[PDB]
Amino acid sequence: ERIVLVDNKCKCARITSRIIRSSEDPNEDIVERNIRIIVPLNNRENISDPTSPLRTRFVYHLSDLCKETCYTYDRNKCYTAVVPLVYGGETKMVETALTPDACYPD
Amino acid sequence: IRVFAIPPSFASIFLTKSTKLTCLVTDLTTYDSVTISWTRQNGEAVKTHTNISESHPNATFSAVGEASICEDDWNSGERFTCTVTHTDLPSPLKQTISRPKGVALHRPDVYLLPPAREQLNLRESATITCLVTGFSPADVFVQWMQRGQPLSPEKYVTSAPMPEPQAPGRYFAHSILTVSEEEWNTGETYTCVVAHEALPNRVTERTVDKSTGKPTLYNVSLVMSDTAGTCY
Amino acid sequence: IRVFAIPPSFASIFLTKSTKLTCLVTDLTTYDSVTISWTRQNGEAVKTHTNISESHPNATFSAVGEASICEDDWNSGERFTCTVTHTDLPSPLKQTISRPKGVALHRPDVYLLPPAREQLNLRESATITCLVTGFSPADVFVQWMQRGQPLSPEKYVTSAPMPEPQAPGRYFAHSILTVSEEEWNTGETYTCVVAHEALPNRVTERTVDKSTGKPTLYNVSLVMSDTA
Amino acid sequence: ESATITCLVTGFSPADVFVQWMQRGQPLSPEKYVTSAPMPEPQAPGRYFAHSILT
Amino acid sequence: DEWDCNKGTNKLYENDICLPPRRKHMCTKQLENISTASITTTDDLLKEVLITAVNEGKRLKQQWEKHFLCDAMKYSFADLADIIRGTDIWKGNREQQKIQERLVKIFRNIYDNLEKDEYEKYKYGTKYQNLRSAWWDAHRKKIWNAMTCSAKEPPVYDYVPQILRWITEWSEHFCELQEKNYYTCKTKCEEYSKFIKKWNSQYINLEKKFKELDENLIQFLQNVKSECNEPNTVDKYLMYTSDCRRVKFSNTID
Ligand SMILES: *[C@@H]1O[C@H](CO)[C@@H](O[C@@H]2O[C@H](CO)[C@@H](O)[C@H](O)[C@H]2NC(C)=O)[C@H](O)[C@H]1NC(C)=O
Ligand SMILES: *[C@@H]1O[C@H](CO)[C@@H](O)[C@H](O)[C@H]1NC(C)=O
Ligand SMILES: *[C@@H]1O[C@H](CO)[C@@H](O)[C@H](O)[C@H]1NC(C)=O
Repeated sequence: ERIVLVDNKCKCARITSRIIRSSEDPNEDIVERNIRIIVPLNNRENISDPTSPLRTRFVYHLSDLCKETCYTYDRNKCYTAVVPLVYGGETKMVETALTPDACYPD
Repeated sequence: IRVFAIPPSFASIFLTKSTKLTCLVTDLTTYDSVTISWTRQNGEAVKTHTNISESHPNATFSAVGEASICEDDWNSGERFTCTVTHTDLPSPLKQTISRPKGVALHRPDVYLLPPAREQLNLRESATITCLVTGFSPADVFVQWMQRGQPLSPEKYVTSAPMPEPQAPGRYFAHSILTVSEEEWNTGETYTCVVAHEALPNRVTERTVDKSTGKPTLYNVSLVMSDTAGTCY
Repeated sequence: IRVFAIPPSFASIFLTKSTKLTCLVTDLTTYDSVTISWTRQNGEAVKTHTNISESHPNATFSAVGEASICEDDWNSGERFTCTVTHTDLPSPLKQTISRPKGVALHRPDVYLLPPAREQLNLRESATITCLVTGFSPADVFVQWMQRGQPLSPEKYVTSAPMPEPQAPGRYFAHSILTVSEEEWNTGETYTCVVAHEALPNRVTERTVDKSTGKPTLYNVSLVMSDTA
Repeated sequence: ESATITCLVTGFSPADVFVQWMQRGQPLSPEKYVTSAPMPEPQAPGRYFAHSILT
Repeated sequence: DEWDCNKGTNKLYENDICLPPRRKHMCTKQLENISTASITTTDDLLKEVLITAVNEGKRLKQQWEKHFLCDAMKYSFADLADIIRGTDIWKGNREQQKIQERLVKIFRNIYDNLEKDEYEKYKYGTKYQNLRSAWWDAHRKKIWNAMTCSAKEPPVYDYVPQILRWITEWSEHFCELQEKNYYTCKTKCEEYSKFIKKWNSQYINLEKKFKELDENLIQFLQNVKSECNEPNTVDKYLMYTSDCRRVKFSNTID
């Protein structure tokens, strides 16, 4: 009975809105502006690059979300980083899988 | 006389792309009359010894051979074997290298374990493990780099794979790094890379730091603003 | 013809609770009049080979003997004599074993490590590792106990002592055990007993639990507002 | 000023125990800890107990 | 006659299984109120287990008088066997944690007071359940004889894993109650609609975990697959004594 107004999956906000009606009486309807947010507590500033410090501040200006940088992964979008591998004097850079649990072919 | 044969390494094909492979004989007298014939079910050998390491601290002998064989041919599992042509040896020993068809393949679930609380309290060098669980029986090459800087392999040691106690098929391994206490105190992050098959690009990376090494402070500053807003 | 004798190590002494000696003959098939005996360096026959082992068909004779009474004398380092005599050989063959001397006795320093959070999240199985390190002699026996009973040797796996690069005389090792996720979420205790020569008590225990690793503070500052 | 850490052994029948205090793997001097002799349990028939304190 | 199949605290592990009512409200107070100080030998431990068996037998006898009694008593003996053996599922209950916390004292004392030719055999294990099962199998014959005093041969369902046995009580109970259900029609009709929906999803939730055909559970499943000519069946065909596989279970009212 609710419609998801904002569903930013890289911020995990899940703002909905519902109409719960008082029974057998005139209209004193109260409006639910539900909000649900799941903070990482262990993800970094770079969502992909792993050599960044942790992100503590969780600024949610909902004006921007209602109408850059973000902190929550998305399962369908695969992320990638490149590391240097050395077998000796030479080196070769090969990209990795930051989320290989859902990135291998299926 | 110590004799050993090394199949091509999984990190040699992926990185160098030149399928070097040889069988080695060491701790024996040098004669400089060795050309190891290789059998592809046929007697011909594509290449003889080049850059052979005759020099030894004990004046012993070594043999180096190289070739180039198709990857699909190795996947088929032909019984490539090397025959030594040393004049000292009266009977040429037969040493066969071939990976059998149907070997198990699985991806390494790499977890990185932070150092103990007790070791840091004692105020000496810490130790960080890089567990590798469930990977396929093929030998895996792992190395350690910090903030993208490849460290030298002199100060970390890796353990040969052993059968897993719970699963008779899969394997496991370990690797430890000894670093100064003040370095881990400063909070520098460290990374572990695995190089094994059954992965999208055959390389996986994990990392932690002091702020993620089983910490005690969760300094969260959840600062939601403009809650009312306008939306449709 | 050749006879090989190997002395017991600390693991054998600790597990078997007795001293067992081997004076083993190789490349010798079954013949008659085969004499094996372990005698004191002073000369007396301390123990005979009662219940002699049957000869292996592939030219191998075990001929093991027990110096169970003299536990401390082996640790003293006194030399033992094995007397191998056969009709064909004119001069009796002798095997000599003794405890080595001069090696250092640095103590181990075990550090038991709890499983990672990533492994716990997948809810499959946790692996507790026991990073024994620092011992100068290369002999360590590690068992795992849960509520005062040694776990079966199938569940854990011990790696051989590997040389440590930072210091020449020291070594290290490790072992793992596959605890179920349910039995670790229940919060049970697991112990890693290490047996080594250099320990004054010759044994050390450590404990880990679900409560071993927990954060202390949760300072949260909810700063809800309406005007930017 | 001081602290008194105790060590409550209990439940043992054969009446002989050895209690020793180790700090950082090095045994403490015997002048610090004072061990009490085994005394029978109140509510147990044939199992003793003991104590040990450290200053 | 409710099974309380919701998670709650009925079973700790996340998979859904429906606990039988016979497991709930048992007279386990005899083992619950044990004194590990006063008991340190095998002979004293047997007597209290026999007493508990007698109490269970008279409890079932009184409960029924408020062959079927024999079946319920059979599965109750199997349940008590699982309780003594230490492989029980109901860890969530706060009362049943104490019993499995204070039988450890008794069997640790027994293992401490053992002799060498058995010490080396029973040295290795976990939570002393190997010699616990050995003690049960040594004293299994006497316990059922004390139990059967109220109102032969030793039962065999005690070796059966508990989940399949729970399926068997479910089958017996449901066939019994559907026989109880029926033997104008507008008055009776609406209760049958509520009779189906109170247990409608009770069948489907367990069927999703019948796949992957515990450590000891799989070996029994593999062995029974070799026999009975029905390796993979959602219905066991053991003591069903009625039609099965959704034939008359759902929407039989119309
Ligand atoms: C930290 O974040 C920045 C952006 O906020 C990222 O920089 C680029 O990210 C894209 C994303 O795929 C990469 O393709 C580019 O290669 C990144 N730039 C560079 C110079 O590498 C990146 O995630 C982080 N920054 C850096 C320098 O890695
Ligand atoms: C904790 O957070 C506060 C406010 O964000 C900050 O002032 C303080 O420096 C932080 N302390 C640590 C140890 O992170
Ligand atoms: C915890 O956070 C508060 C602000 O929310 C900060 O003032 C305090 O310093 C933090 N604790 C520590 C130990 O830094």
